[PDB]
Amino acid sequence: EPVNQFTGYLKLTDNVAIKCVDIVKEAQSANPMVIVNAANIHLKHGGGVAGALNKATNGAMQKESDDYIKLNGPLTVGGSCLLSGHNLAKKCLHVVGPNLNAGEDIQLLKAAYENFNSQDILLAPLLSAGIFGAKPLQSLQVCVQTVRTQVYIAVNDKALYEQVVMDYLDNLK
Repeated sequence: EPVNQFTGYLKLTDNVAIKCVDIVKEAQSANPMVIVNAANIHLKHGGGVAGALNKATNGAMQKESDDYIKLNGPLTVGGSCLLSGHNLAKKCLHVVGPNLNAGEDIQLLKAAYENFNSQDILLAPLLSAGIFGAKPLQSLQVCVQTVRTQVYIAVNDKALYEQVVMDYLDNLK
């Protein structure tokens, strides 16, 4: 019943925190009010983070998303829609980052991350990671520059996490 039980994070900024953990396991531990999905414009929740979140909801996320698409049509790259979080969180903010492997512009990560500013506290993966083709360190940099609300980033990437920690240490004054 208590929500937003975030713990074990490294606060890169007063806004952005990071933890090396699987996002589905982290949603179970933290009970977030909002989880971000790394969606495509058609809300076809397969592969990567979207497939993992949809599977955790036993396909309830996909059923609701299919209803949303039938009534409202697809999203735009850089856009988002707020839907149920099902058993992962109260709400799911489906955000579409650019797919560099589809030739979409990496700069659309600024518009994509700006959607995070519509919720106060969020659990999120890094956008455009996996086969979306953006280097996760670059996605994290856009996140730090753009997000103004409280975002808790879950990464299942030891190489990335350790480099982020080293960058944090180098930036200490």
